[PDB]
Amino acid sequence: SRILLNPRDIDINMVNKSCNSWSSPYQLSYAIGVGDLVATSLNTFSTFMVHDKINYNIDEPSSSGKTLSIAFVNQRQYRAQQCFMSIKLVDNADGSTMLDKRYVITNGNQLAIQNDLLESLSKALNQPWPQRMQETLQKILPHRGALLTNFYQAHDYLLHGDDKSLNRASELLGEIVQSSPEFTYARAEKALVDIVRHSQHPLDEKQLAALNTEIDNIVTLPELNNLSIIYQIKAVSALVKGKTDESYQAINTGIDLEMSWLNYVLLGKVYEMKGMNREAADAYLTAFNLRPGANTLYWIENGIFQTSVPYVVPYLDKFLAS
Amino acid sequence: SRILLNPRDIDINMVNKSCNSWSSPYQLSYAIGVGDLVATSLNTFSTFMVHDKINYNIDEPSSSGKTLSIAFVNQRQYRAQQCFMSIKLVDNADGSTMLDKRYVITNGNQLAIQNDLLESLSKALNQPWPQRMQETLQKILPHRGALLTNFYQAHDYLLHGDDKSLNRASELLGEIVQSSPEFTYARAEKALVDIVRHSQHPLDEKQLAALNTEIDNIVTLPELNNLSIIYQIKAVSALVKGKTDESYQAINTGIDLEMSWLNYVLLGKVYEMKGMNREAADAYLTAFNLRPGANTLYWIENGIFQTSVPYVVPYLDKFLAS
Repeated sequence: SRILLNPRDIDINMVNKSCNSWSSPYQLSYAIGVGDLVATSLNTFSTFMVHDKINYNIDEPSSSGKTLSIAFVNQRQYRAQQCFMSIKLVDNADGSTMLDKRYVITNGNQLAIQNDLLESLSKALNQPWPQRMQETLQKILPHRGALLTNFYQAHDYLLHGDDKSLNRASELLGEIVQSSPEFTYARAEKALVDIVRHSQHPLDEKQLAALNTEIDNIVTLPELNNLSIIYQIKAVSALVKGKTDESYQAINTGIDLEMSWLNYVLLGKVYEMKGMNREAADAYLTAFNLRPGANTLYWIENGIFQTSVPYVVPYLDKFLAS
Repeated sequence: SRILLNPRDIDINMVNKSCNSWSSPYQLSYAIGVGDLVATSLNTFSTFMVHDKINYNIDEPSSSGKTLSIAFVNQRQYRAQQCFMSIKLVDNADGSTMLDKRYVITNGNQLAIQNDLLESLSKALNQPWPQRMQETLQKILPHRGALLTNFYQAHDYLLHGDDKSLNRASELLGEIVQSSPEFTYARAEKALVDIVRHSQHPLDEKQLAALNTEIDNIVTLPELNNLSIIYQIKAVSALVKGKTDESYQAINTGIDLEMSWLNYVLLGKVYEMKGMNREAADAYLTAFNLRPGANTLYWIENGIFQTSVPYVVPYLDKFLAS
């Protein structure tokens, strides 16, 4: 009956989301973005397997050898005092604390704090960060500090995936693009969001041609070479056009560049389009493993086209019911 | 209470080791070597996590989404007819068979069969093999077919790890080296075995100087560049000399090149030498995850120097008792 702990399997949890009994946007979408970045970085660039459980409200038995916990903590020195962020890495094999950070976030220092956490995690996990990871991080985060809060907000809206959330993400990204023309990645993320929005509410012919021209210009930009986002755009554009082989090629390259819940959802959608439901279900279960919860389920059920969890993904249907 | 299956966690099992109710060397050490190669290849070169349970006699609950089963099957067309090897990959999420092979092994075709299995696994798992993996496989296996059976036998003796087994491995490798001077890897594996044998039964001054000269010549050979074995030799040689920093540097490079149970045992031994028992226990638990059973436990408890599982690795002590 014994379940063996795996020291290279890590869960990320969030505790006390309601610092002031209420939420609470700002520190929270930042923390959600940090959690996603840590999970994606380790999944892509190390032999750790990370389950981002930030969006997962259930506690179940798991073989995770380590747990990274993000908690908001109030010093209670006066009413309505801002919480600080506590981040702890615990080894579940013996209960020891490997990393214990207290972070005060200041609407400006988000990248510096994140960098400190990444440096400390590298030391605690005996895990140097490879060159491609360091280069990628330089390209996928805004360096104008004033824009960070809204960038993290757009990210959280993307995770939610519904039409209203994507509409707001596109708006936020459009503002960032205007404010920071050099931050090419934001232009690419906005095109990805916009193609998905087109699948939700189809553009007229003129607007579609404009979006397609924008995609064409983006995917050839040399500074976005070697980023998963270009391949996500190529994959979603091909899915929309029903070009199955082109989408399959794109998303597998995207996955090499970024092991993320979203890339596995997109691979699932390609497999469904190919008439391969078992392979689709396997990709969707992978996505759910990487980031379990309502956000990933929303994308599985609704992203690009509708997918029946009972029919296409019966293991997950049964799991969710159990 | 639900445990979520992870589609990127794979166990490898062996069924019907006693083809003729008795063992049974030949097909068995080949199958053990194939299992180890598959696990190490996927662990090193993909985002799959593989648990090689070939040496593990217990069935426990696990989150493994897929199981690769090696089984010996007798056609029973006449008494004492040789078994063939059945290899099946099963998806535990739905019970579907992903790969189903029937292999007749002929004292010659071991590499060809293994290549077929690796090609088929690449297709079944949507997992292309990277260039470094293809190059490595060309260097770590003998290409003189007549030597394969004994090479796999030496490998199994290495896994066992006790003094008599290593003595026999060294002998077998010495014969291979004489028969195949070009197969430089065998010379490196023999030096690794021989340094470990020296930790078991120390060589006199003259013989130690000869071994150290041999190590010096081996580690500079350009064709063994980019192979974990050179770093394993460097790490074990430094451990024997009590050079902790040199050993730590070597084994971490070795791990980058090969995610294997043996490299994590060696990292554990370095951490113990550094006075870092918690980090050692974590490395040892990693090794046990990669290849659970008596062989890995033997190396944890006895490799290079003696290690108390109750004191140094209490989680594993308790697990084994539970």
